[PDB]
Amino acid sequence: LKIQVHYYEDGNVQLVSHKDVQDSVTVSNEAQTAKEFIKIIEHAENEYQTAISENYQTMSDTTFKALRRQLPVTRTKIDWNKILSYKIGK
Amino acid sequence: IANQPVVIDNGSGVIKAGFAGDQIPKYCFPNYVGRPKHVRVMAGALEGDIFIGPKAEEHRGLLSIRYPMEHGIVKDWNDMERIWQYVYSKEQLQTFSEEHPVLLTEAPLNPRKNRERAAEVFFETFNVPALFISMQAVLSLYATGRTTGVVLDSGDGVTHAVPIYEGFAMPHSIMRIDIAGRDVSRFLRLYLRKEGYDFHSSSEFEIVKAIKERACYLSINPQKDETLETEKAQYYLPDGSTIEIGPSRFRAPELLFRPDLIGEESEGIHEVLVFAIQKSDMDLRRTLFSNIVLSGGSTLFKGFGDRLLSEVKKLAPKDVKIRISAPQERLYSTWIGGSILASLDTFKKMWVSKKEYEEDGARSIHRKTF
Amino acid sequence: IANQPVVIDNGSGVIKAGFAGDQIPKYCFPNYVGRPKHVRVMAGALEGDIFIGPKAEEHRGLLSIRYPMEHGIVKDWNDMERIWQYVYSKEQLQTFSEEHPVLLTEAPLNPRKNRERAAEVFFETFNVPALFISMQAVLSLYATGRTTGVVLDSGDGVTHAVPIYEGFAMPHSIMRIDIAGRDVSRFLRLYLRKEGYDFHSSSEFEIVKAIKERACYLSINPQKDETLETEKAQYYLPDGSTIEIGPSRFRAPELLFRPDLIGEESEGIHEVLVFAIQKSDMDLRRTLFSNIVLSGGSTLFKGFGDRLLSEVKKLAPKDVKIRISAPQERLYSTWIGGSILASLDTFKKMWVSKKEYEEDGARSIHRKTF
Repeated sequence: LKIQVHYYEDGNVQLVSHKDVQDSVTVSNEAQTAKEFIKIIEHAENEYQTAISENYQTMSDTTFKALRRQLPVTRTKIDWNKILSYKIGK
Repeated sequence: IANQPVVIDNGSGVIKAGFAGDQIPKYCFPNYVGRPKHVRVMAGALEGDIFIGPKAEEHRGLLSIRYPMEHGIVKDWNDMERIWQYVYSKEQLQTFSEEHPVLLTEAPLNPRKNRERAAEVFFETFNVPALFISMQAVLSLYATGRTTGVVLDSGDGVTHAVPIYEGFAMPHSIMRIDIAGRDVSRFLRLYLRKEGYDFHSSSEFEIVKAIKERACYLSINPQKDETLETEKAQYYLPDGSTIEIGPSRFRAPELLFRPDLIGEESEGIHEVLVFAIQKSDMDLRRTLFSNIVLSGGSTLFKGFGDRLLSEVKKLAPKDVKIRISAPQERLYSTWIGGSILASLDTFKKMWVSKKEYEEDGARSIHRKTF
Repeated sequence: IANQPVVIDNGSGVIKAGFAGDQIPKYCFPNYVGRPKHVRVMAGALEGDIFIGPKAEEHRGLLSIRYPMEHGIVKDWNDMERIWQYVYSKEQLQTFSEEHPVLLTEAPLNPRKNRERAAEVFFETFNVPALFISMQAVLSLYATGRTTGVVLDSGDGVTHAVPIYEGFAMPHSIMRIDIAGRDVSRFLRLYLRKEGYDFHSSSEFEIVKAIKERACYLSINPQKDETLETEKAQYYLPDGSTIEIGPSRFRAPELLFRPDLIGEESEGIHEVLVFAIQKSDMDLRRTLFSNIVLSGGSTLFKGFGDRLLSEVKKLAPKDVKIRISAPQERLYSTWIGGSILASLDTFKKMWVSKKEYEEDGARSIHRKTF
């Protein structure tokens, strides 16, 4: 199950995705097998979109932030005057 | 002019003084100005009529004592000038203010007008070559040797928790209360009147502080101690008369944890320590819980640290390693760090020089501190 | 059962109430639950011991005020139930909950658990015939009489820029922050302690809100105001003692534009407004720039709109006609829209009936809102 989105205004952004699924189903009727596989797809593609939408809106914001934070560990904009006239260590 | 600088660690209760690079503050005395109540008829009496330090401690009964400092905020400025003049005088330091640069200390989140008026005193009345004002929590970590960690303190004026992470004192997570040793001593005095023994005079107030220092313990479970009946332990005054203290000794230091007793809806020590860690960031919380440093005189109660551990266990998230470290010299922890900060060569960059103050003014002092 | 429906416009700071098809909300009062600090000794005291609305405003000093709702998210559910019960009671509305259908409001993009628990309260504890939750931005546009345009708002809890174009509220382009009037009031309180005048009590907290409402102004150039020295204007408290406010008054509302000052990462009001316009489609951006509606109490600062216009000019693409319009009654903008929406004959179709809730549950409420 592969998604792809691409935005190219003022610079690029791409969504690239896939989900591999292995499932075991049991055949019974034509009405049942028609409505059973669809049900598997429906739940998988919703769970996929749900995760693809809901995880990324929050978890990307936090993991993209774990790489570089929006403000520092102090939550104060770094003082440049402090950086240029302070010493650390021992 | 780069002489050996003086470190005046200001405090509401006690003031510490001495030179840079020393192990201990050699000159420690209580921060008040005693003045005589009675009339002096006979000649050969105590001259001057303004008593500071050991003379005032020796002759309490004569002197209508009044503290200039309240909650880390000086009210009486003329009295603090006389104290700072006494510090530099021949009776204590035996040096001039003109030679040595000055390291000063103050509590965080104080009035900026008081910080300016402090600088005005040191630069104009005294002729200081260079001044530097600093925090108490930053110095205490310099004294221990650590960089990261929370510093809970409890002096006579202020209880404030400041979280620091790798030499970065976090300003927006500074919690603070105006409940401290003096308020506990004032609350003990009020309790002793309910017991029977009143202490109304200002010289007579220091007996209540002496009772608070010696005979006060912090019980772990307050509801269990309230249900049980106390033993009523004795204490001898400077006069000689006995005092059965009773339940006032254990309910007195409860003020710091339960500030609802005095009639002032505040957080308390244990809540301040939790709130300081919670206001700081998710990644730093577990390191801040592991490194908790204690200082000040009002952390020296019996079973204080044990109670502060139990309160953290109640409030903080479960399955986290708690560690409330405490040095041997908690009263002098802030001064030791200042003496270490003064001894380092980078201290020359941080300070406010006299020339720079004359050019700019108060704005340069506000910039250099933060 | 299609009686005249009630419009309860929720809010962290203030809660509005009244009947449909009205010009102004008759029943406005602050959203909190005051409870007595002091011990009621004397017989014939204030009865009830749970105060809401004008009684709590009259008797501030007795009561420990606490807010149930922060950032459009109720913390204490029992308090909100008591507030809603007080709204319906004889002291305010003089009606039953069973007769009238209900129009509720909430901030956009909130937790759905709170929306479910809100509906549970209206359907079960109260016996509401029909409920309907709606947006604030959608209502404010119905109050003005436009369909197209962005709605920037700033209450006590939430600030959110919702873009709408001809009755199409884009759920995706809605920007939001947890920074608003309450955080500005908390930041002003912190600055007043830096100035000198400390306010820690819960009843005393509303004096800081009153100072923020009255004595504040947003400068166009903040760097120019920082370089210059302030005049230090005065203000009289409810007691009588005067306070020189100083530079705290102008630096306090800077929090909304610069969210780094409190110590929390956010975009800011001006960024959120630009950001709500950018996330929408390319063809609709110029219409969204032309129609920018203001709302809420925290947009009422002096030179707020002028600063918003300058910030849009800095960020947005050049040679575009900017227009930040606003109604006369900015505080009651959302409620008027709800009263208009409730008076319309269409309103019967949109709502969640009590029978439909009993059959389906929360899923039907989630479907009907969007």
